[PDB]
Amino acid sequence: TKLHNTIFSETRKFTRESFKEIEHLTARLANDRVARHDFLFNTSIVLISDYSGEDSNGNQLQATITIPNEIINPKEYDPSDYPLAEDESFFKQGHKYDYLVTFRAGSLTNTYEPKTKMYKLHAALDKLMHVKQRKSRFADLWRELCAVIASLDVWYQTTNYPLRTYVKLLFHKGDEFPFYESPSQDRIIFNDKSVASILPTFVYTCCQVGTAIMSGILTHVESIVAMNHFLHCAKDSYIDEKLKIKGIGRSWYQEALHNVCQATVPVWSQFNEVIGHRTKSTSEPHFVSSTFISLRAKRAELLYPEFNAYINRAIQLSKTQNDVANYYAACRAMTNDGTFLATLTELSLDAAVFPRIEQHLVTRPAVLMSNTRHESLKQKYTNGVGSIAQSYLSSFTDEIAKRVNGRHHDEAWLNFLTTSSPGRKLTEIEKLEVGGDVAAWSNSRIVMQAVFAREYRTPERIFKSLKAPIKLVERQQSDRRQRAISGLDNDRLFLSFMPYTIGKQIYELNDNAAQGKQAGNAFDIGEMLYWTSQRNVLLSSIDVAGMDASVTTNTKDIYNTFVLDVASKCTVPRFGPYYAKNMEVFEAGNRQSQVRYVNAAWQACALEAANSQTSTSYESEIFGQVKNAEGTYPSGRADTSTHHTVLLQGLVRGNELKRASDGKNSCLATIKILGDDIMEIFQGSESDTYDHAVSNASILNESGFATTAELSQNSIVLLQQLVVNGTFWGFADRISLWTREDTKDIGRLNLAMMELNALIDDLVFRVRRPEGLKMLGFFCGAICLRRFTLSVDNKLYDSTYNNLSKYMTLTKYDKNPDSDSTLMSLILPLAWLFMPRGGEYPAYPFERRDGTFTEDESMFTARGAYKRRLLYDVSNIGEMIQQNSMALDDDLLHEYGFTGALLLIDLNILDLIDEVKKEDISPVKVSELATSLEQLGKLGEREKSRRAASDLKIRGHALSNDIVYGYGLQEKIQKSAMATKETTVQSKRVSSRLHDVIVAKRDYKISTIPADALHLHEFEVEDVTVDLLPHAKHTSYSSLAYNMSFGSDGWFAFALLGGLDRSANLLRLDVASIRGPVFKQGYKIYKSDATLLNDFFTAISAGPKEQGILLRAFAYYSLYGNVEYHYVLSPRQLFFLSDNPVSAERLVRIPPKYYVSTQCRALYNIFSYLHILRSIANNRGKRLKMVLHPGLIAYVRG
Amino acid sequence: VQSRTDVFNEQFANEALHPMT
Amino acid sequence: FAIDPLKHSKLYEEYGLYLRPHAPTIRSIKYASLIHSMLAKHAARHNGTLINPRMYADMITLGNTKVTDIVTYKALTEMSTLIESFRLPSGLALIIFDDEKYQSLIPNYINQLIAYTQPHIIPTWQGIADFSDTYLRSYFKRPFELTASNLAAPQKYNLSPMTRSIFNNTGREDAVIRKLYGYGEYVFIRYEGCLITWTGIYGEVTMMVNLSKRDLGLDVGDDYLKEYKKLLFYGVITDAIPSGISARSTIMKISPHKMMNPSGGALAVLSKFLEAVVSTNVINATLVVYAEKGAGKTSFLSTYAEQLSLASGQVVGHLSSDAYGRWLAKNKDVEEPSFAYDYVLSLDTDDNESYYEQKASELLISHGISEVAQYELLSVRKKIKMMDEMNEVLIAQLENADTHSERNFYYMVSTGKTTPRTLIVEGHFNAQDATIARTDTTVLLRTINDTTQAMRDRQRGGVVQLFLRDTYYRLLPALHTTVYPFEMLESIRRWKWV
Amino acid sequence: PTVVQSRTDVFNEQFA
RNA sequence: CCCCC
RNA sequence: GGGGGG
Ligand SMILES: Nc1nc2c(ncn2[C@@H]2O[C@H](COP(=O)(O)OP(=O)(O)OP(=O)(O)O)[C@@H](O)[C@H]2O)c(=O)[nH]1
Ligand SMILES: Nc1nc2c(ncn2[C@@H]2O[C@H](COP(=O)(O)OP(=O)(O)OP(=O)(O)O)[C@@H](O)[C@H]2O)c(=O)[nH]1
Ligand SMILES: Nc1ccn([C@@H]2O[C@H](COP(=O)(O)OP(=O)(O)OP(=O)(O)O)[C@@H](O)[C@H]2O)c(=O)n1
Repeated sequence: TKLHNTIFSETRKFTRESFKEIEHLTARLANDRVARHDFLFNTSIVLISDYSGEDSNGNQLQATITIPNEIINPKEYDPSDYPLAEDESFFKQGHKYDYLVTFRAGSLTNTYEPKTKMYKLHAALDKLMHVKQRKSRFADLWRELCAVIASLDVWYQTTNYPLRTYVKLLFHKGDEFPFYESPSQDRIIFNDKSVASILPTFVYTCCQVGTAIMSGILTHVESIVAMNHFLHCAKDSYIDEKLKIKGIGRSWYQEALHNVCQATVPVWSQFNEVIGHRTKSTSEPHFVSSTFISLRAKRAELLYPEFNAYINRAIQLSKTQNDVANYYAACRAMTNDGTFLATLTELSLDAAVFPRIEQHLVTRPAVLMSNTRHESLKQKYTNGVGSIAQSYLSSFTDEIAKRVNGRHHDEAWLNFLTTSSPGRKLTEIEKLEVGGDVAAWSNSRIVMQAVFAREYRTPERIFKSLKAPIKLVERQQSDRRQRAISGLDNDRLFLSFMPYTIGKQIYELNDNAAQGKQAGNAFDIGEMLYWTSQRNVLLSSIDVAGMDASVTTNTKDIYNTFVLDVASKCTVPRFGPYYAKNMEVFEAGNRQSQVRYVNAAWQACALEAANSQTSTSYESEIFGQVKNAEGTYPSGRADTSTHHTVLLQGLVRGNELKRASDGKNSCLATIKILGDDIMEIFQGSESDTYDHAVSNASILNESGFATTAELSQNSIVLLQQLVVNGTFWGFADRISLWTREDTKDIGRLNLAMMELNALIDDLVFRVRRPEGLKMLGFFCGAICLRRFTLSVDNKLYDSTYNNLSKYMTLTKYDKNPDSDSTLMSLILPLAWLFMPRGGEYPAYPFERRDGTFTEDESMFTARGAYKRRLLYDVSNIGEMIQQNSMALDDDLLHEYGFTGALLLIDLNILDLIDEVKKEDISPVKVSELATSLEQLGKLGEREKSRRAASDLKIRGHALSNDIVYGYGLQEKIQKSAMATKETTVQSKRVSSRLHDVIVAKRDYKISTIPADALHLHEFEVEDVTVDLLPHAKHTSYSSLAYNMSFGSDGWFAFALLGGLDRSANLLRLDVASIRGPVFKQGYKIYKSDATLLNDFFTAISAGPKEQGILLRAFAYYSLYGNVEYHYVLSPRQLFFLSDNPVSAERLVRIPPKYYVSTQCRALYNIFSYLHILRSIANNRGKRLKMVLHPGLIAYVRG
Repeated sequence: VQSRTDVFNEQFANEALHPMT
Repeated sequence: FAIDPLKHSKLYEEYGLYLRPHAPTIRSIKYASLIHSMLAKHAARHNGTLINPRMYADMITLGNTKVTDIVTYKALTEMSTLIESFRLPSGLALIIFDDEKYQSLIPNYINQLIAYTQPHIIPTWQGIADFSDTYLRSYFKRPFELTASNLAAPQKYNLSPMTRSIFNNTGREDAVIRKLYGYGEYVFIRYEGCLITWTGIYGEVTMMVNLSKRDLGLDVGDDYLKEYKKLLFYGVITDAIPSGISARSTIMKISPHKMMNPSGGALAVLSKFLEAVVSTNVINATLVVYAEKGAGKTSFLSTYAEQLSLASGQVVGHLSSDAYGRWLAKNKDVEEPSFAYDYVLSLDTDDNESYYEQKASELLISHGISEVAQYELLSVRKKIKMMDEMNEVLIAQLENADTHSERNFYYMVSTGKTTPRTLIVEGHFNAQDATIARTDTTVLLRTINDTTQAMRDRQRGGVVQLFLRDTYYRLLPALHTTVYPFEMLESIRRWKWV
Repeated sequence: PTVVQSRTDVFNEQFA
């Protein structure tokens, strides 16, 4: 009492006292809300008005908290803020507010009678502020605020910091919280009606702003400038102002980097190795400088007057490139709260998906040949932008035909539907339907393809699809307008599948695809670091607006003319449901019809382009069924942006030949497109590259896209992941720790806690101070998730608490006579966060019996089975070897509660919930097999692969689970997660033995295995310092990432191990190429029993190209060998540092005598490379000499 | 006197393949 | 065959191919009737499908297979004992007609076999298979034609009721020919449509009409303008566009012919509109129809609006494609024009000039071309250079939503208080999809016209009309479902009401 | 010495 | 489960 | 709703 005065707050170490003390405090926060309100609104807190300190770069700032009067005094709700059309078929055309208006909650009511136009609208706004606002990654939103504010108390050891007064000023009204969310109704509920309607979203704003303070992007002073900017945006519409201002306040850095003038940056080479630093000027080209003038008058208006002076402060003071990226990262968290944006679906539907024509119209191709309906068949452009793209793409048409013939498309279409189910196909229309339990699988793709089987080959199947409106789904994303996506029916999607298969064939023929492949390491952006380092370059990252609304009906035909010529040469008889037959056909210049042979796909490509209706219907609770106007790009029939990627690269490379006829040699290097995002690289003189740069800006305007052309000499953007002079800059705000779209909140823990590790490791190089994230996400795991919501039966409810109370405390509800179930809430010790297949969260130093603390883990520590080593390290491995004992030291582990941490892990709670559902919910037998036995009849017969799969099992070795044979998959396709139904009484019916193992627990022990001796290696610091590799000399100033600033431990880790391998990352990318876990499960075959690898091919049914990748992927991979002692390092968790453990062998020494004669020399490097990453905090230039446990070597030879 | 060719669609197709200057 | 002649010959009655009275031929087709009872029996076993369609195609079509777990192979051995009894010299052949109407009635189980076979495809002409084919010549009577000079006794041309069926092209009533010359021992094929050839500009032209010759008053030598309103609804030109059709074309030959089955896809998009008309879950049903200018679409949709008005009983609105074009010419200067529905219908009259025709007249005078001959004389490059300037006057109205802008025009009209619940809107090119709104239904409409000849026929607008046609045709690829006018009238009869 | 200071000192000596 | 259109 | 990668 309280968290800023704890012994853990001052030493930042666990002990037998402070760790048992910090458990009592955080468990008290998550358990009872009355303690939470006293924590957040405590009287001892002092209010702050004027404040002063240092900014992000050490310059002194003075800011003052200012809360606008319009939140303390919300205006009464105004009916005119959401006008309607006179017919009241929809919202009025022009309208200001797509999102919430700020108003007092008690001013919104509906006196109108039910089933009236105005009654349904007020019911929608009541559905708005009370439903859409709550989006929380964990538990209640108040517990999420506690974990952030609790982290700020422990980190600064002070109750007095500016961010707290924003909480005490806004949310302190009455004795209780202004509002609480009830999980039962999935609604926020207001206890005080005078509160402003927008306030609940601001709890997510402080949770984001409090993350940046722990992160080190924002300091206490810059936090004040940020919070006022959001409260200024709360009038009059909190999200409309953010979406309007966000473009201007992030773009200023161009002019500020112009004033830095000279700067020294590392120069990357082609191979992703740093070859040196270079002193380059950062002056922008003259035409870039003239665009600064238009921004200044615009930044003086829309921006907040105090936040505007902050950017004027940045353009002045900063003198080095590191200072600019620090001011830029600071502006990033002031312009975005990181929350998912949300509205009523039809309010945002207007401007998001409504088609819009801009600049010139697109004109038709000439029709060389036509169907008897006068549908197009093959066509060509006389002139226009469509002729420009065809001058390029026409040379690829013939080669694609040789590859389309090889694929057996019916085998592909059945495999294409398997990759993503359920597809939310329209539900069963009428009686019976037979059925009858297929309605339980009614929302699926493969199930709907199986039910409609005889229907597959009928041509009539396609015309039945044309009567079905295309339902509109909305997928929200951070800091962006709400997106309108279009789901499609099986046959409706099937019409576009043939054009898609031609569309992805081009990727092998070019380097123009940014979507080609991605590894997730620094090699992903690796080419960008090369071009940013070069002399005489004009970089250009052209984002394109719209693309959903920017493709008019006539624009799509540019892509059709490419597919129609490819489908013309392709010979693919009986694609189904179609024939390779003759046809009566009209030609240009001939009077009467001619007789031309036609293959199957050329019909299916023609029929799809002939009928096109992109209108997306949506059924709403207000206006009935609303239908968006035609002219959208559906996003997406079959697949996209494979439509856009062939469309953009043909518009760009074809412009190069358009300049060839004009006689101007076209300076250019390489060009990546995802799409729709484009990126270009122009090398040449400053005058010539601008002339070619203007042409690419104009040709896209001529084809109907409007874009914001960006040009710079020293910076570039791609995938919203930008690079400057070979210096990666992260985006902190894009990761939203505290919100999610699904509102999927459930008490299952390995689902949530292991997911949180994916986020904290994705913030490793997007943050300046990683050490603060560890204290942040610990308290998030120490508070937001300490309870378990399992439903108990009234019979067994009294038997459980009689034993488990000895270790882990839990909640005891009085038995309820009314209903059968009596709930329990299972609190867990903090120790569960650190155990294997627990949280696996990085740990603070512990206290041994000797008093020496264990090593302080960093963000780079691997997870998986390696986390179990922390158990032995508490027992002092250096003492364990001198006594030659493998004893586990169970007594000390009972103190911290590891003994109880493993009791929850022995329940296998997430494994029983799956097994209990598989019994009854899936009938299998005749119900499921009849569809799988039928579904096999469409595939090119046959996959008997289970006979080729179990051939690997006996004997043979076990393999698991699904790499092939998806006719066991439709069983899994019914998850029945919502809800758990009545089967939970049978889920705990098998747990009657699991409370019979707690009476059988008696004195509990932690199990050990003979394979567990591997943990007993521990290193002892030596004396001689390590000579350092040259990369540190180049990166020592103007550092390439926020946490790699000079002298920071994240920089020093790259200095010791070095960068990622060349051939290793290109090769490991290929095992993920076939996938679109198979690598490791099949790798034990390559090491122990190699002859099973050949049948490993035919059990997966991999092709000859896929067979040679897995053989070639074991070549450069086996240099660091197999894991008998496995570890998990995410490629996102690393980024620049070397992945191959061999790199760490240089900085550690081993005695020769420890090696086995011809075996396992390469295993000690995993013992070393995994250890240096675990503790870079205490590492300071020391060569290491490992010692081995005497019983470890006896195990290795056995 | 008139020809199938003077029609705009016909003229355009042609323009499709002996494109003149 | 695919479809089985013996269980239901009424489908082949439509094509006019009759079974021979009852040799290898007759014994063979009775085998096919047994196989269709068998394949239908295996259908119901597994959700209406087969099991190993490539295995059935080897047995039935090739005949090289003999079959002898019992669970999976029980259906095949039952097939093998049946086919092996036939002792055929080779396997049976699968047959399919080119017509889509024949394909739409094929059973589901036959389609599963087709992909693993090489069906013999019999080409059609105008919805009618050629009778010279090897199979149709053996199983069916060969139709015999009777024309003017060809009319004679049965004795002059050796014929029997067994071998031959008689087709009557003479145009005299069939009851007379059947009763007078003794042809009552032969069965006459009947045709409910007409195939009328016309003299065109570029050359001879044919056509198909869905009405019977008695109901269409046209005879040999008749003027095209006579009974023109009937042809526009039920006619289909079957020659490549442009055709030769003119206002002064004359008939040459008229014969009875098979009726045109409506396109399966065109009925699907139109019934999607009718589903929005009946149900109360939708507030506004709105059909959009594009057509090349000069097709006479306003003449057809004036009646099609009335036919739909009799069915649902709701008041159906109508807006000609030039409704906005004339209204923009009037109110471009007035700041706050009325958008009331009947006021816009008052401006749809042909006498008023469209705004687009005014701006295009200046653009032709700017190069000084007022003559049709001077416009036809121009090279294609000279015309395309001008149409890009007409694209600039058009994007100016679609670029944004302003009070005089075209998108706000259709917004205020559709969402007006007194406007009809269902609307029918016309448009000139695909790029107007963003403006006229907001619909899930859109269709092209192909009349029987040579619109580029129809523009030369009309003498009022002259070159200004012909020039706007190509400016719209250049921006109107056929990217939407095609719909002949008779299919829309056919769409209303099939849909059930109330 | 703080760890950073030791790290910086080590860096300077090698690269003088 | 995350990153991205 | 589909595609890219752990
Ligand atoms: N009435 C009320 N309900 C709340 C409040 N806060 C959260 N709730 C939710 O409403 C339900 C019933 O309210 P309470 O009995 O007060 O729950 P509580 O005091 O928050 O206790 P816990 O549910 O264990 O957190 C609970 O399941 C909570 O999820 C609150 O302040 N008042
Ligand atoms: N004689 C003559 N009649 C004309 C002329 N222009 C229009 N018409 C009349 O237009 C009628 C044909 O109407 P439609 O074919 O529907 O022409 P529309 O109403 O403009 O419809 P769209 O061509 O699709 O725009 C004929 O009956 C003529 O009376 C002309 O220049 N000369
Ligand atoms: N889940 C989604 C959503 C839509 N699309 C693609 O997303 C594109 C639209 O991008 P969007 O972000 O909505 O527009 P912009 O903001 O302008 O995109 P950008 O800034 O990257 O240019 C469309 O081409 C569509 O193909 C997709 O493939 N994946």
